[PDB]
Amino acid sequence: KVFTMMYDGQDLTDYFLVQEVRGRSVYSIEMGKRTIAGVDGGVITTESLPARELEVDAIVFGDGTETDLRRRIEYLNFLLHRDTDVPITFSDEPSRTYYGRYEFATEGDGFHKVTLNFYCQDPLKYGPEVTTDVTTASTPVKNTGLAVTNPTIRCVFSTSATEYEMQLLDGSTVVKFLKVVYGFNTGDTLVIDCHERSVTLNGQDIMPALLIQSDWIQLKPQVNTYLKATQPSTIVFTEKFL
Amino acid sequence: KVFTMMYDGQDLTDYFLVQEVRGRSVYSIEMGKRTIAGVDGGVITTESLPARELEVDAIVFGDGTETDLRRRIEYLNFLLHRDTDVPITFSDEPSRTYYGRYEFATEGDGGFHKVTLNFYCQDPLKYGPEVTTDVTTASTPVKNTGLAVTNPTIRCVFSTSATEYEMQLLDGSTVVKFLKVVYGFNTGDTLVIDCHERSVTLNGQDIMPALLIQSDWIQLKPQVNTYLKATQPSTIVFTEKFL
Amino acid sequence: KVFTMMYDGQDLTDYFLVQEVRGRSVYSIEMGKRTIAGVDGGVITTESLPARELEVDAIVFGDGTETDLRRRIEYLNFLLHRDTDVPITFSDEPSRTYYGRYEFATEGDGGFHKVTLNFYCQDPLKYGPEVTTDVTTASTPVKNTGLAVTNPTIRCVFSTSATEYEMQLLDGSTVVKFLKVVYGFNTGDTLVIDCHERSVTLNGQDIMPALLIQSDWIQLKPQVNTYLKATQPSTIVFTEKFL
Amino acid sequence: KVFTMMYDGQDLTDYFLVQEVRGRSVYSIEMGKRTIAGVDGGVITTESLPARELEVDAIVFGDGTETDLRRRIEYLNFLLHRDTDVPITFSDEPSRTYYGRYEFATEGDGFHKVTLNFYCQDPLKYGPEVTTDVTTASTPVKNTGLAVTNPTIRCVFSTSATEYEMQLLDGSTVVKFLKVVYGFNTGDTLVIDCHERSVTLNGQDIMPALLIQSDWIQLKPQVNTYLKATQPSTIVFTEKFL
Repeated sequence: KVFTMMYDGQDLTDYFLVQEVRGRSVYSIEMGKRTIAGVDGGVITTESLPARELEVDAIVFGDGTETDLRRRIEYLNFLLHRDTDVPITFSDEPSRTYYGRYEFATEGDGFHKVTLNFYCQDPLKYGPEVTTDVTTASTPVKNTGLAVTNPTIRCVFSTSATEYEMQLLDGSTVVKFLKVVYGFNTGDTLVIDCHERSVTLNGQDIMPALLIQSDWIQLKPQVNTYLKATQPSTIVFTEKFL
Repeated sequence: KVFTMMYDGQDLTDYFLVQEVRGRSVYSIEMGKRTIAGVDGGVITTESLPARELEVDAIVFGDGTETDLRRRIEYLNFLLHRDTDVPITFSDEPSRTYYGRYEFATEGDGGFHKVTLNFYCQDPLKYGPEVTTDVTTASTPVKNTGLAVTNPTIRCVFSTSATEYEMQLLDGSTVVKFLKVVYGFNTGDTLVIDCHERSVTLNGQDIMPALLIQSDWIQLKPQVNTYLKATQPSTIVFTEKFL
Repeated sequence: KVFTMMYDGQDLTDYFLVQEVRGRSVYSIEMGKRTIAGVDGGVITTESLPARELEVDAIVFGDGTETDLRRRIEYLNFLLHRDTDVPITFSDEPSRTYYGRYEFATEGDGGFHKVTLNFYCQDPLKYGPEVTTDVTTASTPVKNTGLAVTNPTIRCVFSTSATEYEMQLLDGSTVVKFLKVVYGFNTGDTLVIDCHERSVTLNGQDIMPALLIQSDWIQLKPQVNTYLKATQPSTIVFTEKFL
Repeated sequence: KVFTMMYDGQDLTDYFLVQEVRGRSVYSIEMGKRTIAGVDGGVITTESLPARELEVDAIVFGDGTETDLRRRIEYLNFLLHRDTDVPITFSDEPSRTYYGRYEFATEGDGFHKVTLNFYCQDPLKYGPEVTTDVTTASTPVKNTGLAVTNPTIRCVFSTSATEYEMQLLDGSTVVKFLKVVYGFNTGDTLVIDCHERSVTLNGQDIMPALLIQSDWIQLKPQVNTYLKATQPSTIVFTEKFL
């Protein structure tokens, strides 16, 4: 049972042997610094997380023959070239998914050492998704991840509806909220924040219902978020890490 | 039986001995990244395959004499300098052709002279064996056996009279793309090349107006079936391609 | 289908990954040189083949865990430590067996552990396929298809009665060497092994006194015919050998 | 037409490519030095030519396959292992033969570099053989080689014989000589000095004929040697070089 790397659901480690994986240690920060002549110090103007570069140091294991090796590489190119971000996973870190695509290779020097470089537009790893029940009272919802997350609201109606609201609060003060005036019974409303949609009874997008520009929610990490809904709801967020 | 390298049908390895050939490993991708200050992450804006540089590390085997060596190199220059892309092949990889031309040499150090020859390929892809498949008047699966996207060639030699010739690329029963032509006749051969973007008759006469409406050229994706249906029993010929 | 290394019938490459195998290139020779002061040149006094050291450069592939790695190495030690020479084979060289035993390891440097394993071979020669040739009651050419001198094995299953069994190595019509035996009978099999230096009957009973007078064991020189003639239709079995 | 190396009449360069051949430049000398404490300088006690080591730096050209390479090396070992000194020649130096045998290899680091080391008991190269006629008068015979040589005396009788003599001289003084009391007509006597034999009419070794311990001859280089025979003879020497 060796170290496995999965790229778009393909086990790449069936084609090569992984020496080391750089790109997942202490993350760095892009800072905009501005300095003025004669004035001591500097000033941080901007701060952002750079995109992630995963660098896999591999050994392409040869099939004895030379033509067999040439053909393995051709196939490896087939598996790697992607025009869309893709789920990347490592066996040493379960419950974690990276989303990026292969970018470039740097060939090193008995056999074939290669550094495969993968680019991730979204610098964050995505972990297990957590489902919490939200009652008609102030409910604490703790974001177990280490980064701020956007949650999916889910309410499968028990009684008739007129106006559905998922209010966020600070003790007893409504900070942000989500409102929908379309009412019915027995079906599932689905307010996702990562993709920003509004599904119904059996999956139809009811976008006109979001009346006022009701603020998109976020769950801060290692801290409770107090939520109160009109009807017994469900909050699903996905744990995220840098 | 040594390692042979062919350049424009000339056996270059009759002039030098090949140590190693770099340029044919895991291909890299040119990506246009755009970043905004204060905004986390980046955005891929463009993605393209760079041109290929083949690097042959050779030993020019001397003919004993010094003048003989000078003259071999002169001849080697004659064989290498090309003003047009050319078929390049290596014995370790049969059924594969590269198309490029020699660009530059970088020299090195007793009784033999080490050289790296650098070959530039405008078209980064290797071309393999060509495959011919029959396309019927019904949805026909055509599998691209190569590892890269290919631009095929449609060949149809008429049995009955024609009014309009159509080649439709479908998704089950939905026409995604198609290729029609208003010119009709019997007993002769028609050819649509998605690579060269050409219209051909018996003696290969241009039917430029044939692609009437944006009746698009399509392509064959790799390791996957492409479902095609023709008006008259046709033949599709594609060439397997690899990166 | 990776490169496999077999040691005593155990696939060692199930425990490590082979970078390279040194010890099987142009073999060297131990030469005893003697020189005299004031006298030009030197004199070769002795010449012998040194014992063989096979050097396998491997990567011990880890099982993720640290304890799992410690236990793999413990097991690897179990498979390697031998108090008797053993058959060693490499997938890149089929029809070849080395006979030796593991001697010592020399360690090296991230998420994988580089090691050179050193194997010692008392018998410097590789053993190949064994060949069986029929030897008639007339001068028979027997060609040693190996690349080194071999010590054959003579097998004769009697058809008629015997008084004395003889195997003569000749030069045209001149007996250079020969192998006789005074023990006679019918219907059973006799075996003379020039390697092991053994005398054998039906159930393999020692006929030690058979080699009576200095009736010498002989050898088969490589890429060359050896002319043998027997008293009763015999069979010679030799094993091809290489340096 | 590449650089060829011939070992025992086998073209070794059909199996490998020669980078360089060391061992045939300015020859070194073994000197016995003796020094005494308190006494200035040293004293050369002995002087001898060491045996020669030819070191061929080669590239074993691979046959594409791995097994093909293993088998080529096996064959190369077959061609090289010798229990007897053998004629060694290089295309860059025609009219020159070395006599030695392969000893050991030192394997170096895209392909297979090897140093093959050949040992020569006799440090000298052997060149073209020269045949000069020696008359019944003082004849100058010039040794065209660069080292001292031992010549083969050859006399094919025209008239009857009683005593054959090949006298070496210094002006008019017999320095060394060769005498044979066996006489006849029409046949060839053959006095070789390198192998020290005495052939007859059609090759029979007449060793008892060399009566007194008649001194074995030597031809000094780039200098005339004055020889006088009983019957018109022939002197054959072989040019030698360090």
